[PDB]
Order: sequence, then structure tokens, then C-alpha cells
Amino acid sequence: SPDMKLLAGASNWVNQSGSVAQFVFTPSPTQPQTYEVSGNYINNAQGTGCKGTPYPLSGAYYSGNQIISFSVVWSNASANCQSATGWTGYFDFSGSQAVLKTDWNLAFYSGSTPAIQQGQDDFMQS
Amino acid sequence: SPDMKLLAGASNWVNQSGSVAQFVFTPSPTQPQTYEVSGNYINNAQGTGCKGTPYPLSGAYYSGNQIISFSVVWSNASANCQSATGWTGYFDFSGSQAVLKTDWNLAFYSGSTPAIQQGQDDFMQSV
Amino acid sequence: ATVSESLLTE
Amino acid sequence: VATVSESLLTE
Repeated sequence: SPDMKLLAGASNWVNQSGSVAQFVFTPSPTQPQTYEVSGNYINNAQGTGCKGTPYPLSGAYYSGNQIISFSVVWSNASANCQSATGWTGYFDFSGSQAVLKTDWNLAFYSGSTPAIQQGQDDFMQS
Repeated sequence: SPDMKLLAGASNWVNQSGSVAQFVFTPSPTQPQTYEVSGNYINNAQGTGCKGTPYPLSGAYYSGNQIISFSVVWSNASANCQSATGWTGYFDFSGSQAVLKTDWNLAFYSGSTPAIQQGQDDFMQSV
Repeated sequence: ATVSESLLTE
Repeated sequence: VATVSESLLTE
């Protein structure tokens, strides 16, 4: 399965703006057919801060039908954008080009006002 | 400090469906002001599967302004709903009772058709 | 485990 | 040390 070598954790997944997710999988200690997700995310979204450096990601992956949910807190040694994003979606391996389809939420502050912005990212396996 | 009590413990939070999130925070080894989120989620939402048993959660928390993003894969020893949910939001400690405001996405299949459904959960702290 | 098509549908 | 921005959307 191409669902199999995603698991080897050496793939880049690149979205429409050129942001890159580099996933690493480890078997869940307690959940069947589930993996803990780690690795790094390199942001390139137009107009955003915290570009071009690796941010750790974390979440969980369900191998039965290849569904994933993962998150990034935008704090590293280079830049802190005081924000977090969560992506939830599914892998489609049916085409010649594998695609991870996601919806995301970004929680952040503008002045003293909290907000949660929505969007969609499609990542292509490189 | 209400942010420090959160970090020091295993706090419980009940949403409008009666579902319960329990969070534990461990400092990240590389990200300043950032914590790995562990804990468990018990789904009590009417009309859904995978109710009444704990599912592990995972994700990340930013202590600087108390923002969180966390996920559940709906697979455990009791039930498997072949899906995953991600919540993202923020804590508000300004009232007498703390609230966690989130937006979520649920990825799942209906037959061979994948879908991602959106919603909102407001969790009130159990104290 | 008991298996459901999704979280929404048995 | 890390630069600090208001949010991911705004410096």
C-alpha cells in the first residue's frame, strides 16, 4: 500500500502555498490501529509569520482508513507567533499523486480579542 | 494563578453535550512556553458512537496566552468509530468559572466517501 | 471493540 | 532568542 510507506516517516507533504509537513509515526501505546504523530512543519503561508523554520507537530493517525489530526504551536527557537493550528483530514491514495485533504483552525489573538480562523489545505506527497 | 493550576494538574472540562475532556500538560523539550497535551476524552453526545469510555487525546498547548489544539482518534478497547476529531481554541479565565472555547473538525467515512464535519464545543471547568 | 461506520453512524 | 509576533497573521 502507499498507505504503508507513509508509515516509514521519510515523506514530505507539500500544500498549495509550499508549506511542508514531515510526518513521523509511532505505534500508540494503548489504541489499536493508531499511531502517535510527530515530526515537523515548515510554514510558507502567504502573509503569515513564523515562515521557513521547523515547528514540531503532534497528533494521532488512524491507519484503518488513513485519517489524521495534528497540531502545531507556533513557538520555536527562531520565531514565536503566539498561536496554534490544528489540521484534521484524510489521505487519498487512489490517484497517481497521493493527497492529504485537511480542514484547519488557527487560534490566535488580535489585541485582547481571541479568535479562531478556519481554512483548508491540500498536501501533495513529494 | 489559574494558568499555573492548569499546568500543575489533571483538570476536567465538560462541554455542552456533556462530554468531558481531562488534560495533563508536560513541558516540550524544544518549544518554549509550550506543552505536550495528554489526557482523555469521554464522549457523552446523544446520537453518536464511541460513547461513555475514555479515548486518549494528544496535541499541544501554548502557555503564553492559553491556546490549545488537541485531537482524538476514536479507537480504543471498547469501540472503534474509524474517525478522528481535532479541537483548536483558547481558555478564558476571566469569569468566575473558566471556559475553553473551541472549533472542531471530525474526519470520517460514509460508505466509501470521506468527509470532514465542523462544529464548536464550549467546555466549562469542573471544580 | 464494537465497530461503527463512523462517529455519527452505526 | 525567538522573535515575537502578535499572531501568525500579524506581526
